[PDB]
Amino acid sequence: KLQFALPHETLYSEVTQVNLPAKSGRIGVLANHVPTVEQLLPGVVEVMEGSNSKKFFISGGFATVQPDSQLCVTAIEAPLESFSENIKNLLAEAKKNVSSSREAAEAAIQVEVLENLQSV
Amino acid sequence: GEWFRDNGKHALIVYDDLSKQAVAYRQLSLLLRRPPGREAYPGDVFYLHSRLLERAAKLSEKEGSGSLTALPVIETQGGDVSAYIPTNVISITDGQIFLEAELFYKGIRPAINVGLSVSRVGSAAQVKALKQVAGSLKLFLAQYREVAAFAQSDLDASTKQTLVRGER
Amino acid sequence: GDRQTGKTAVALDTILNQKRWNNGSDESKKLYCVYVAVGQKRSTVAQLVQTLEQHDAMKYSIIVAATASEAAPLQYLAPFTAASIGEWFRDNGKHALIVYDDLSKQAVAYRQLSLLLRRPPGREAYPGDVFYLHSRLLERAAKLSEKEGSGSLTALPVIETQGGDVSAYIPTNVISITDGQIFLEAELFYKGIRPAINVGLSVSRVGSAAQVKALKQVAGSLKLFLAQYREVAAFAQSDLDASTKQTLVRGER
Amino acid sequence: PTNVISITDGQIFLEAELFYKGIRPAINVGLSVSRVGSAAQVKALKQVAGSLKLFLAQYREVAAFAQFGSDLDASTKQTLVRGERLTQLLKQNQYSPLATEEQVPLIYAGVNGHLDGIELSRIGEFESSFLSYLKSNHNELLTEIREKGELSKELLASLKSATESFVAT
Amino acid sequence: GDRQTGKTAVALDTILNQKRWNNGSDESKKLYCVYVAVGQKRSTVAQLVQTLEQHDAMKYSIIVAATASEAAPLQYLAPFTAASI
Amino acid sequence: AAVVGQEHYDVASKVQETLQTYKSLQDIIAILGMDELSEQDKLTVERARKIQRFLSQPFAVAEVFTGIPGKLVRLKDTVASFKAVLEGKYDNIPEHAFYMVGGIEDVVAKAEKLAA
Amino acid sequence: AAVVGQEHYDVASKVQETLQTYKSLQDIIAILGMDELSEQDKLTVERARKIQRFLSQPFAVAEVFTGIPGKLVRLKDTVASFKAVLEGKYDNIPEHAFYMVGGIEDVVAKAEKLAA
Amino acid sequence: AEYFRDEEGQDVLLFIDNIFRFTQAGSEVSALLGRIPSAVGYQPTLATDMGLLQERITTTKKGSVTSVQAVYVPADDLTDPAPATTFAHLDATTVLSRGISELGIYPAVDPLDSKSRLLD
Amino acid sequence: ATLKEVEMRLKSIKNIEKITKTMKIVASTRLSKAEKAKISAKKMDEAEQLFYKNAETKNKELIVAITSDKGLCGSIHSQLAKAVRRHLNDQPNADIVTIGDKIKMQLLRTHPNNIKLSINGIGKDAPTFQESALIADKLLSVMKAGTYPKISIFYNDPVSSLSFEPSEKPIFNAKTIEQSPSFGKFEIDTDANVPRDLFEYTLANQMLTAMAQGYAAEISARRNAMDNASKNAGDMINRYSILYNRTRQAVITNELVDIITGASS
Amino acid sequence: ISYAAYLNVAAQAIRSTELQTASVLNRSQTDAFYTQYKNASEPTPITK
Repeated sequence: KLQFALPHETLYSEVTQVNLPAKSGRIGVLANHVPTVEQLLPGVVEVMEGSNSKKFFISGGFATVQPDSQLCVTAIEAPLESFSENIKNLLAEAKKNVSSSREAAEAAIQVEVLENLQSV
Repeated sequence: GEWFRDNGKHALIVYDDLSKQAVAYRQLSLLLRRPPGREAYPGDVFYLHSRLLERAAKLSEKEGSGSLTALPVIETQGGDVSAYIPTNVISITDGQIFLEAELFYKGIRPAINVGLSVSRVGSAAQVKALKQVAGSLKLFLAQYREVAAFAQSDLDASTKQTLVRGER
Repeated sequence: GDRQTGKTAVALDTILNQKRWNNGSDESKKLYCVYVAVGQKRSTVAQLVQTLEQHDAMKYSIIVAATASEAAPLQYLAPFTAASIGEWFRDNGKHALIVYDDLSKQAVAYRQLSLLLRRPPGREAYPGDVFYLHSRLLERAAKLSEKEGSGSLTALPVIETQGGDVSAYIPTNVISITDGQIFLEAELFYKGIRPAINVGLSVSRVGSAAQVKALKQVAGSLKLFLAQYREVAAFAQSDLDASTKQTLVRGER
Repeated sequence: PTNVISITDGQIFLEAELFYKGIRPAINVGLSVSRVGSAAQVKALKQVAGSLKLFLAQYREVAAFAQFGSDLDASTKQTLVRGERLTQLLKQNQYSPLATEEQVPLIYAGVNGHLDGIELSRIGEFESSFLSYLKSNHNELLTEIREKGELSKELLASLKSATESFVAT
Repeated sequence: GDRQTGKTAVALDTILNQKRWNNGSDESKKLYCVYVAVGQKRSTVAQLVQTLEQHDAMKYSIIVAATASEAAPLQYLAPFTAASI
Repeated sequence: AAVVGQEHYDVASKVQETLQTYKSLQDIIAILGMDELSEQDKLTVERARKIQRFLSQPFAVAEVFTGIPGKLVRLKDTVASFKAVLEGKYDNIPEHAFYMVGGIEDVVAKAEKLAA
Repeated sequence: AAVVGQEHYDVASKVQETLQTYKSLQDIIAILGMDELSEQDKLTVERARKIQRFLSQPFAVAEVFTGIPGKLVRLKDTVASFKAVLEGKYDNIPEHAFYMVGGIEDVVAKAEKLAA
Repeated sequence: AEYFRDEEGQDVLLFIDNIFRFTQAGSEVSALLGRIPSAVGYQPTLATDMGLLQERITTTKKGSVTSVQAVYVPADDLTDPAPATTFAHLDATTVLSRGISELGIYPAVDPLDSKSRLLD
Repeated sequence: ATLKEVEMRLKSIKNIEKITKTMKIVASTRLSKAEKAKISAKKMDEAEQLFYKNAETKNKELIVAITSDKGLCGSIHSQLAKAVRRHLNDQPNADIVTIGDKIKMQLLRTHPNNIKLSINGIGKDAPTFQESALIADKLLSVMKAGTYPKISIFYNDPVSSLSFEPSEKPIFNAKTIEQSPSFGKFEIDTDANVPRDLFEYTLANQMLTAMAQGYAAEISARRNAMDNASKNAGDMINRYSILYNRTRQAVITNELVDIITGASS
Repeated sequence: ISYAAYLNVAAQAIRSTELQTASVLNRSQTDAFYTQYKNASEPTPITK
């Protein structure tokens, strides 16, 4: 089915449709989708197991449909709601940080996260 | 004291300290060449103390309830209670109060360690009001003694609650 | 060994076993065994007497008694008198045995006497001549030479160690006199080993060539082996090595 | 023993366990005292051994902590490293006395941590050799220490230099 | 410290470094050493005097002795008469 | 707290409790270590070690014992200086900068001495 | 170190010191273990355990009592035997190999017996 | 008790309080008599006096006294001679515990601690 | 005195028994969180392994080992030290990155040369993704991990909740990932940098898992040790208690003899 | 920058409205050092 797993938690260890943002744009996986390995970009993820749909904000990871149709999703952390106003404030400060500064790359990643936040 | 007791009255006699009474009897006995005994105290030091400690009394109500509360004081030389004069006296008296040095140092004055204090008559002469609202107190403190054996970290909530209640 | 672990019973079993030796025809085989009951409740001894007469062993055995009620001078002279009887058998050349339960109470008795004679208390408050008493008593028991009729009077004196204190003056004094000791482990006794024997705090060195040769051949190195069991269980809290494990398994069985 | 202890102005404890431990002469320095202290000894030797007592006392405390299997910080191991060498320095053969002129250098060296650097194993080698080096070169210094029984600023510096010169070996 | 576990040797060490002053001049620094031996065997003493003679220290040592055999009064008396010397 | 006044008493009470804690924790520190005791405990231990050598004061008659000039401190000054230490205003002062000091000035001075 | 020779004394010195250390840590070893004490000490201890066992030597008059044939080891042999063990030359074989036997040659042989 | 046993045939049961205070009383009587206190102060005749007492407590043909005695251990030291001498007479030991009573179990009796030789 | 020196030492042992008891309880508390995390962590790892297995990916040399800075957790440190040492006989020239002061010390003895990178500040800490990630980032840069086509990781697999067996696993570099036979069933572009990325991602994920397995084993071992400590201390308490009781009596008797001697005069 | 470092930074940023539990915060906030060694010589414990 689907393994959706975090180090200290598991979100959804027969899932029908999953919509994922990956290094391949956005990919949707529906029942049998031929087996892939794609690194998951930091993401806003929707998982539908049956018609029921769960909305996640996910810190990226790696995605792998297995040949046995075990959709191994591994990601570091997440719900959408948990990520969600103060975060918007903090990111403005972080945006300021990009002006100065690995720390340079880090602040750039923070801007990428700001884009990811903007998606919400 | 007997005059007061006999008059039916009550009174409190504090013998302080029977340890020095003991030494005096020792001095007396040894100088009279009267036989020495355990811890070089005469053997009838027990007899002396017991005679004294049984004169304290709460008379029959036909004898007018003549009380004569007593509170003898024994000085523990190096905290010794196994010592012949302490062991005897502890047995003779009903109740003991044993204060601890650490508690004194920890600014707990009274430095009474109520782990080593007991009263047998106890709640018979405890105010009823005070009995009600301190049955709980006994149990809380009892737990606090057990929960003194956590004093480091990762501990049960119950233990943490106990520590707060007990310490306060 | 320790108090009322059926301390007496261990000796009683020996007396009983000798019934195919004490009803054994050969007079060399015949022991005439003396049970000295010192400081023991007269009732308990009466139960012992009944046990002995139940095992019909009474007829080859003597009971000498100096009970707890019986006075200290009687107790003091109690082993000495008994040993005279033992010597009568010995001096018939005939083989005998005397089991003295408890010489520890004889020590307490001599202590009582000494104090009441105002004689100064020796070490552990037991008179300084306590050694002399035990040594004069103990060295009577003997295997005499064929010239003297090959007398025997075996001695099994029963010492009741309080708290298993074997450094104690009376025990050490006895140990030095005696050849072999049979210390009994209380912990094991309680923990279901009856009889419970200390496999090295019981020693002997005079019985080993006096024991049956069959039981010398078969018993060869078993003392060592169970002092390898002793080692194995020493370091178990030895190896998971099959040899050590095998020793533990053998030891347990 | 109690009676004598009161009477005496010092106690010079020697401990058997420390003998077996291999401190020969075996001195229980914790209980060895002279209540009045130093002025009944040579001034030079007083100057050099000023912090020797402190070092040893610190070593004792540090050494105790280590045996409880609690991890040691570097500060304790500076003490430990210094202390160990000092203990080996103390050890001396029975029936071997040492002239004060040749006890002043060794203690100066130790207190000035030259031997705290030098490895524990070869401390015994160093002591003998150090004396030999001073006998060759700074034997004038040894004579001065004997003759004047004090260490001047110049003499202390000279002595420091001598030890330094023999820091090779 | 525990009996004669070089306890005796400690005293001999003092004598030996004092060999330097004794042999040396300075009369007021010449510690003519007085060794008092109480309760000790003749053999022990005999070894000591040989060691001391080897070390040429019985050129300034005085040995006051009360051997193990030599009486209890003499043993009591030995320190006080050593003191007088 | 009235015989020698409340301040004197309170300051000394803090010392007694602190030391009693230090001693009790000394056993824990022995095997487990000081680091396995709380931040509050570590600060208490640190204060106690500082206080421990703050007690150390040389004497005029130990210019022949230790050979170190004595130190005399006014009664008011001692009370004040212990209060300060406890407040931890002088917990920026090394432990050995309390060793064989006198007044507060000396505690500071020995910090400077160590600094140089 | 000259009465019985320097080599003898050195060999003996190391035995005494080593064994005294092992005895010294007996309290700590028992409350804890050797896997909670220093590695350096653990080597010393393992060596010492072998040495302790090495000290065994059934007597020829005890040969009856022990039940093990007597062992008489020459002084010249003895110094050699301990020297090797102290340098751990033959330390690498069972502690029981050293147990109830005399000389170094015998220990080696009893290791061979154990090995079978 | 003996009038009951011997002369009324009755089996009776005689309680004694502290046998520590029996011993203690005897110890004093030796000292009062001037007789040299036997080890740990106790009378030299401690054993014999107890012996008479506890062999007049037994089963005669007529009847039997039985005695339950109260032993107040002397400073919880059972290595002491007075407990040992008492234990010689004892056929059972009943070991009441207040811990057990605190487990609400009245019988106060601590079962594992209590041991008898009459159990066989 | 015998009596006082016994008594104080016995009091010390008593306090020690109590502390080792206290620790055993605290250890159990600490252990529960460690294990809980480890389940989730291990589950996450298995999903990655699902790829590696199905891919049949497989495998100088790197050695990484994990143990705490702190000691007294039993023989976790030294069973691990021995099993590292066993595999350090297998290749002496391999570069050891030691995560933990205790494993560092033991290994430092066998080879000090091989100690190349080490981590101080991990010891008390429970597994955290951030640490693993940062160590991984430094591991890639400093040790050039991919250059060593063999990687080996050591940890303590917590075999039973009373046991720990040190265990090891490899971390698959991009070269391995590339040449795995099934890798076409898994679909990704030939122009993807996904092998070298998946290597990096699983560098941290495997390392974190290795830490989780180890940490749980470590805290569990510490509990076991501290329980046994209480027992060992107890045995000595009893032995010295008998000595104490005897000594108490001995003082009384020796004093009594003096009293008698005095009385006689 | 390394892929898992990239994701790490993202995860840390992602634990920001804040609502988060301590354990989340701990997986995203830990203090430590890395003491590099040499073939011997140790580049000093620099905060990781």
